[PDB]
Amino acid sequence: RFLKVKNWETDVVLTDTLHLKSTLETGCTEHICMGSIMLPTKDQLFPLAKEFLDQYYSSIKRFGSKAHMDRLEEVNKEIESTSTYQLKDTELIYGAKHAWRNASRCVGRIQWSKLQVFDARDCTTAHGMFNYICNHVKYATNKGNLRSAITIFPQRTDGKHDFRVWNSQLIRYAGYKQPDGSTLGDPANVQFTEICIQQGWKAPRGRFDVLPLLLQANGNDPELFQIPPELVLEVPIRHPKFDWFKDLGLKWYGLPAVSNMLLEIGGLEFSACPFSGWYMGTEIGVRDYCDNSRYNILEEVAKKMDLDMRKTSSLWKDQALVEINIAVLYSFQSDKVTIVDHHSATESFIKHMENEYRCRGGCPADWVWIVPPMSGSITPVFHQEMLNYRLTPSFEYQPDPWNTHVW
Amino acid sequence: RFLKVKNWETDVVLTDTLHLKSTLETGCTEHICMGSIMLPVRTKDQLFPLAKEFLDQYYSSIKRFGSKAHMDRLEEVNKEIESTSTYQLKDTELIYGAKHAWRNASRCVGRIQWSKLQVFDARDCTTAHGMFNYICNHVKYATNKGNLRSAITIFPQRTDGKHDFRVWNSQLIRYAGYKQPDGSTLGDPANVQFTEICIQQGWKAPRGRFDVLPLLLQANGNDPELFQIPPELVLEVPIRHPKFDWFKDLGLKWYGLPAVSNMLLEIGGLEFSACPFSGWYMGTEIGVRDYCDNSRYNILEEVAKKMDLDMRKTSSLWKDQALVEINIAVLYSFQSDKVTIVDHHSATESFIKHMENEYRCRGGCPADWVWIVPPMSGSITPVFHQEMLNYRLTPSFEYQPDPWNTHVWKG
Ligand code: HEM
Ligand code: HEM
Ligand SMILES: C[C@H](O)[C@H](O)[C@H]1CNc2nc(N)[nH]c(=O)c2N1
Ligand SMILES: C[C@H](O)[C@H](O)[C@H]1CNc2nc(N)[nH]c(=O)c2N1
Ligand SMILES: CCONC(=N)NCCC[C@H](N)C(=O)O
Ligand SMILES: CCONC(=N)NCCC[C@H](N)C(=O)O
Ligand SMILES: [Zn+2]
Repeated sequence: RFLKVKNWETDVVLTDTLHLKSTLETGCTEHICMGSIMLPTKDQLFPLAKEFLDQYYSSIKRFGSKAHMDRLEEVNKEIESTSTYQLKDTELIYGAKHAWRNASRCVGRIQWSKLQVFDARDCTTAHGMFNYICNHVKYATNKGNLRSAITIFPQRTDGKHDFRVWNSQLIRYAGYKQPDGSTLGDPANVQFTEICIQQGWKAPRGRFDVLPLLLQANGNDPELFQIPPELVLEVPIRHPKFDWFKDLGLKWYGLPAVSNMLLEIGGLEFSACPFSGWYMGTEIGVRDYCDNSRYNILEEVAKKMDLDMRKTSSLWKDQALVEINIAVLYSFQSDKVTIVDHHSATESFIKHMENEYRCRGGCPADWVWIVPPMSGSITPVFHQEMLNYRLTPSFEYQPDPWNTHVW
Repeated sequence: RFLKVKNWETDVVLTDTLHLKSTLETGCTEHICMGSIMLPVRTKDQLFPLAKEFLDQYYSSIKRFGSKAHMDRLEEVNKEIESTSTYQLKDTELIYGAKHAWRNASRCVGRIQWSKLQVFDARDCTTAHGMFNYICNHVKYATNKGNLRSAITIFPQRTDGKHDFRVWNSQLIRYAGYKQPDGSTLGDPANVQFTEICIQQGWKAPRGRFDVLPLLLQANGNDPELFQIPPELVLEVPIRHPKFDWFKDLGLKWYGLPAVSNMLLEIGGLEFSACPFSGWYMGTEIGVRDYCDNSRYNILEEVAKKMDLDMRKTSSLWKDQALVEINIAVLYSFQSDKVTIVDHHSATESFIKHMENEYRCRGGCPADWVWIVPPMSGSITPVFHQEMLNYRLTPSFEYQPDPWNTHVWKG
């Protein structure tokens, strides 16, 4: 009922009680752990609204005040009548900040209380959505000095009028299959890149073509829009000692902006809620550049480095990986675009966990995601026991819209 | 019920039915996952079902399920239990059992090898001197002049929990650690407490950075006794780097034989509290964890200095740079001395082939992702991209508390 987690490097032991407030299910049972699986009504709504509004008023030191109870009646009356309800601005901001605070897979949560919330609930069309998104992109990018933000479009109603951003991130590169059988660009986006084409996009057919936004408003068919190029900050990748590195022709964008998730607050569902922060270097250098199913560049780099690629035991992949990652951090830093290294980020998250334990009685965390994809054990999170559980408000995955939309 | 696992790199999807034969608990519930938590006297009553389940698996495996030989063996064990409160395994069932505990070890990446295990039956042992002799023979056999061979030695099972055989060392071969008055540690900080116990028991400590510890052996519930492994039996490798000539002068070496001695082996409800086993090293165990953990030898800085890396900011990735070089050095050294070792790429690729084979022929392979993924270069190994299902099968290896915490001193 009261659980302890230990850091095996420092012996620090924390007691978790926050998990008892957990509500949603994990996918595990007493017989089987699924910790490494990637994807494990009016009557229903008031209980969810009540639970939310109680935590909200408790947070503002007004638990069981008249203003607390009045709002509970108000929302009750509103549900019983309209079969849904609308969040006050204060509640919406609180709900969004807490969805982030509760995101067990996010290592950057020390930042959670500094989130700029853009309320786009007045939006009615895809052009309106495009305008909101451009403003989000420019605000957050801030000439390289990145600031966290989320833009929140109207909540789901009958599910036949959903707002959706079809892109997985606001800014990503296209992927094309060639006769060669190979992939040009980002293989992760081949399908979407095709859906854009099938929709009219004129692909440049290059290695780093910024996809267009495919925006869906009020359940209508989605429309294409090109983000003003001048709003998309990109970084050419060079190495501080290998002059040949620049010749690899690599670049990445400065703004990570996840756009395909669903925000749930007080039982209300916001299916279009793009949010952004800034990168941890490994995301680009380890995963985007080196995953076999991504730009998969280890072989080329290794060759430029003249390493013995004869045998795995020379660790040539590991050598190349380090250099690639030095280059990413160096390039973002030189151009003054915000980026965090994995050492710095994980040390932050350990401090965040400790704040959260003493202030909230816990911090849900998914060790499988939090531990960086390179140099795991030389980062402090590797040695930290974590407990994973689901709190609400939350960000949730949702099915790709094209598998679900009826044209 | 069927459960699927996908590899996100290859899109290969596998179907698990084996988890259905899982009995023990995981520590997780529908409301909480404890997948990253390090550690999350039976009655006649609960013993015969444990025996039956085991013997039924054993007899199936030899294609004799339901045979007369099968039925007579159940009856014989049953009678032995009612009559003596326990039972003895046949040598064949012991071997099968110990191979299976390894097969079922979800935190072990080396399992492609499970069916090649030399089982040394030490159930006739009665004294700590007898244990010493069995352990020397195991170490010599397994070492094999550098061409390492997996082995396990199994001492008598638990009876009333008052006559336990225990190896107090956590591994048969390990280096001493000494806490200094100024708070620094000399040697391996992981073994300070055990080292202190050895010294109190009369060990004369050389007090250097790589002193091989003495064995502390408990037979039949008696107080443990100290023994020195013959030095000629302890194979060691001096660590040097293929391009960095100053690496040798760091003064590093390690031992070739990893041999876990503190686990409990359960087979058919029986409990073997002393069952040391050994295989060979994956390089990262030494070069990442034993050398670079802050709480172990902690050599990252000194290596980084020697290499003259920019150490003023973490974002130069100097730690990551020194880590790769150290791990190159460990693999280079073991290879050069012709001592078996496996790199993390080769090891994890083999594990994926093992795991897929196991799904096809066995219906599953319990695996603990947190432990299987190596502690450097995680995502450039194929295991990182592999969904895994973790669940508990018997026979099995289990943790048990350190014996200095539970032992009744006779004096
Ligand atoms: C400001 C700096 C931030 C940093 C450094 C950061 C870091 C990360 C990283 C490294 C991941 C793993 C992503 C992956 O491997 O694909 C992640 C996941 C996640 N982040 Fe954060 N993040 C930041 C901001 C935010 C913000 C502003 C939000 C929401 C408002 C957020 C919500 C999430 C969620 C929900 C996940 C899991 C998403 C999934 O399952 O794909 N993050 N974060
Ligand atoms: C043949 C070469 C082998 C290799 C390369 C190998 C590899 C590994 C590694 C890297 C670990 C994790 C170690 C750690 O981080 O502390 C491990 C754990 C384990 N291995 Fe293997 N192993 C091998 C042989 C064996 C054998 C022969 C057995 C038993 C007969 C065995 C049973 C186990 C068990 C029970 C664990 C979990 C240990 C724990 O929880 O501390 N392994 N193995
Ligand atoms: C199968 C496994 O769950 C999967 O590869 C996970 C592992 N950890 C991860 N961690 C992060 N941060 N991002 C990821 O995409 C993944 N992928
Ligand atoms: C807290 C966490 O579970 C702990 O550090 C684990 C993580 N993964 C591991 N993996 C292996 N192979 N060995 C270990 O000691 C650990 N330690
Ligand atoms: C979207 C908020 O920012 N979080 C973050 N740093 N990364 C989120 C996912 C980005 C993805 N891993 C990528 O490498 O493009
Ligand atoms: C004992 C069977 O072999 N297993 C193995 N390779 N490692 C076991 C533990 C060794 C430990 N990680 C060490 O670094 O000494
Ligand atoms: Zn679990």
